[PDB]
Amino acid sequence: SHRKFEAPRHGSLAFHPRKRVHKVRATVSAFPKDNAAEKPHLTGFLGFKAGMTHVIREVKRTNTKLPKDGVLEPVTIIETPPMVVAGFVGYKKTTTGLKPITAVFAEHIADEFKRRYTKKWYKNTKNQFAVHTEKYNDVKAKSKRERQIRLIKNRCDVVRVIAHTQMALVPLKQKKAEVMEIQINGGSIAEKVDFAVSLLEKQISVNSVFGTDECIDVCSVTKGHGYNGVIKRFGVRHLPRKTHRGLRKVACVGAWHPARVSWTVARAGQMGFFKRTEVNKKIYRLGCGDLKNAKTEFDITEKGITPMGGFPHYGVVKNDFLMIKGTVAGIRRRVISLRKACFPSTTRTAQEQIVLKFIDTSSKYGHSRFQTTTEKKARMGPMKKDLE
Amino acid sequence: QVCAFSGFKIPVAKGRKYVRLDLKSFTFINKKSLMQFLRKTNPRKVFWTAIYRQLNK
Amino acid sequence: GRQGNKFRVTCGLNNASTVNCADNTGAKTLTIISVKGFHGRLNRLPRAGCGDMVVATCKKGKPEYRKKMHTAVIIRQRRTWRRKDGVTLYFEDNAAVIVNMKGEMKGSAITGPVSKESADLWPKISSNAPTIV
RNA sequence: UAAUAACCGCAACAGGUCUCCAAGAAGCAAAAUCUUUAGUUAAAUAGAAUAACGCAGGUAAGGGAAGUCGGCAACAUAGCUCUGUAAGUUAGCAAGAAAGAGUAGCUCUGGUGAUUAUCGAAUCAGAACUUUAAAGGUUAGGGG
RNA sequence: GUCAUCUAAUUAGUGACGCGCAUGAAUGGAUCACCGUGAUUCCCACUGUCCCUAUCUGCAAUCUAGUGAAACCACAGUCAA
RNA sequence: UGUCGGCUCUUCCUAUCCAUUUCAAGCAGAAUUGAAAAAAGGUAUGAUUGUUCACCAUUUAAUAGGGAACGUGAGCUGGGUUUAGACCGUCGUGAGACAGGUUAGUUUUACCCUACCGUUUCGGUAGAUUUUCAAAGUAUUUAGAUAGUAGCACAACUCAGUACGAGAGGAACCGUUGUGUCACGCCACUGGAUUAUUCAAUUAUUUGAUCAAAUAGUGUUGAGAAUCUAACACGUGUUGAAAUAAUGGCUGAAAGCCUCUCAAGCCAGAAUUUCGUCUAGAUGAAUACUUUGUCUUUUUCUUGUUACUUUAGUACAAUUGAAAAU
RNA sequence: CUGUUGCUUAUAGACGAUGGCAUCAGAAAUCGGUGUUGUAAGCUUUAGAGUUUCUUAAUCAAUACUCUCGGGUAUUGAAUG
Repeated sequence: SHRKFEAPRHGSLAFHPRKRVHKVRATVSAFPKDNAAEKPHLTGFLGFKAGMTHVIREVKRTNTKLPKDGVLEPVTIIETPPMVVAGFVGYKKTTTGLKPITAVFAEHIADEFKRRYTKKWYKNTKNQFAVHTEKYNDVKAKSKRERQIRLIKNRCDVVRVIAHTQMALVPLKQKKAEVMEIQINGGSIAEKVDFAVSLLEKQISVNSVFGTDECIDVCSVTKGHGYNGVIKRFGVRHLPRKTHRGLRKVACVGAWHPARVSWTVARAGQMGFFKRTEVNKKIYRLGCGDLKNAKTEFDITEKGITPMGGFPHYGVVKNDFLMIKGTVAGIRRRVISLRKACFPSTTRTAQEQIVLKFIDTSSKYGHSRFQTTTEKKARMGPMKKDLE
Repeated sequence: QVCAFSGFKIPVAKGRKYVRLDLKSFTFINKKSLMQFLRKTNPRKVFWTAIYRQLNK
Repeated sequence: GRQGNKFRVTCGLNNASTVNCADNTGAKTLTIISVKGFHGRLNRLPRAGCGDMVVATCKKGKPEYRKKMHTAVIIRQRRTWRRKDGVTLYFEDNAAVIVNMKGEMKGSAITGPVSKESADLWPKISSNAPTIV
């Protein structure tokens, strides 16, 4: 018999199975489609989510009824200290997809990058890249490197630079760096390798990769929740109060005679540590150099982007950062992989200029009142302590 | 905007507004003040309010 | 009869919700039956926010208005709702006025304040509205 | 022993089995709640973690029975004092009908007796002042 | 059943009509004041019954040390025709 | 073989109700009617009734029809039916009968295998020797056969009181701005829970009184950080390319003409298909270090792996294998 | 090399798993910041309606003033040192 009434199915089958990831960092399964009529450039980065705040921004779109004094928006702060490029790899197009050909590495490798090649560092001999470094300048090894460079220019189609973070610049307790392969989209493969070689051992900033008021994609791992029922996993209806043996379950898990439970039925299981890519994320402020502060042309107080008492569970942001309109997957301290949009958004809201009027740096605990800790002391004035 | 009960300077994008049938509207900084306003509590008798700290000292 | 669009207002008025009638057309209270423009979902009840046209019945009023179905516009509600400019606000009671499909108001007076969401949508209401909050 | 281990139930079974003696607070009360004399701390094992689904006890924005066979379940009223109380009626009732007001703390005042000024009873009424404006910790009628 | 009424809406309720398949007079007929852990309908109040679910506590469930059963069991256990 | 209905949930059919693309009308416009492609997405809220059914009042772009042991009771409920109590009406001499009505009537077990959802453990893919090489071990960076798939719909402004039409009436393409739902997230702002028995107050009992507590299995009340969460807050799915279905066309024979082709060859054309994009993912690849350089087995040490150790045995550089297309 | 183990370990979690650090490890207090509640206890304003007693001398007195933007709490899943 048919169901009496119709309703959309609960949950999405575009993400089945709901298997939790193993590595905190999430790898972009794609890069923006290459154009060979432009100068080579980097098409990705990697930052650490600090927290969230809200800003008042002035609307520049026309033919809209939004208030002239400003609209309240939520923004996520992604601290992105400079990266260190420690090698590059060429990929070839074969009948089984891309196949890496060679990986040329730099002469000097940081201890942050070496920790990735072990599991118990404090017991290791820490001899990673030792033979590579000690024999870097030998004619036998120098000749081999020139062959590796020439091999890529002859039989490769994709170049990616192996860049890693610097964990000393962030309040995280992890010391081992996070390694990401960032593709070079640009001219011919001859000048891609030329551009790649120039970047060895150099430091890259987020401003060189992303511009101003640019829509990007974000890939990260969502916040974990452990084992969960069908009401939270799939949002099914709770059963009436009278029900024997419990309310929060799916009553019928299949008809009689497919004789098996279908893969489409909502079942309990793991929700949480899932990889998700969200596209069309606007960059509000490119917090590099001049814009490293939280001041605006309207609100001219010199205040750091960190709220009073620091970002909850994170700490203090003292490096470059990005302001993203809205929410991104993952809790604070999560590693965030950034990338240029594969399909750029041409909507009038995507091309719209961003002009901020106010950035909220009040404390994120409780019902705070003051923006800077100085103006808290000004309003309250002297207290019993200090004066006694 | 200044809170109707506490008398504190209300931060932007924070607090709630209460509109009465007598065409008078009040904006509050937190549910702590709004609850005390709804109980007909005199802000001059509440020690931490900005109004009390003006009448005295 | 409505002019222009309306932003998102969290609808706090359900089906079978009794509201006051701030009009002067002999109807005391109205109970919401359906909401015009509401898009159905299984087991969901029709919802109405400020400035929402509704279909309501009068269970208290003059004999020429009682026990009949009317069309009303929600002008204020006790449900907290947020404007796009970061202003969180809510009224003291739920109220509505009786208007027809073309939007022209049946009565000629409104008691108390009127939300900007309902005033801008229906020009005839704003003309009879004392204050627009 | 006379019973949450000596009795009857297959048992060291949350079931059942006749009696005597019986403190303080508080209150109308042998009520709920806390303590004294007496008894006991063991009465089918524990430790760690603090997932889903459960059993027991709860709370909730706006709406208010639209849920459902059905207000099932829960919520709600609840003591005392004063005013007031309908139709109907076997004239006895309905009736705690329905409905409305008061109630705290502190400092005082008056009434209710006995022996010829002293001695004693908790009870009722009244007045200023102050506060977080007062039956509601427990107990405690939803109404038509 | 038909007519009123209750509701926005009434196979429900109440009040009327009566050639009543097949009511009816101690197989008792009609009429109810009080009373009822009896059956039914409607109002007020209130509320997670519901829109639509969130969240808190205790006990388990989870794992471990000791201890440790039972129903059931031809052989067994992936699907389509 | 637990026998009605409802609730919850997934999937399937098309004989399509809506949205998309088309042809026809006795199609001027608007609104409609007949038909084709197409089943990827949607298809409601209530009064009465146990009802399936029905009939009403609304809302909507539409409120289409069905299957899955008349889907679904170790999923619920027990309203109906369908035991045992009782009442009425008719029938029967009587005990008693009534798809006649009424009222009250226990809904047991998963800890087994598999299916499904999640989650561990051990094992592992064959022909290369340019030592700048080749293979094994450990770790990272990647790869993507396969499987799933997600965005829809409506409204407002402008076009425009314009096209059309005697008038009455009265659109559409581009563009712009929102809303609803579904999906994925998220904790800034607003709201909710709250045993931080946090802070404050307070009823009763007990500490000789104050202070400070305890007890009433969380005494109670007000405010209440954190954490979680919103149907109650808010972000993203406005995103590109090619080829198609129905259909309309181009050149063009058969059949000197005609014809879109039951011919060869082309074009335009869908909520379509496939790339692109998202999720899980097998065999894999590159680099780093440790080795080894003709080979294996049985033993054996380790939590385990590799190198490693002993006794042997075994081979030792030199004629193999390519036109492509039709 | 890898695993056990330790931090009564986290961005994770039923258990395994996963993520981090392991002697420059880790933990702990204390301090400052940041939040919550609302002005501690001792003495003083005759604050103070009245009573009482010496008879302007005290008392006892709910509540109220100054010290006091006080005191208490604050990772436990907060941030520095």
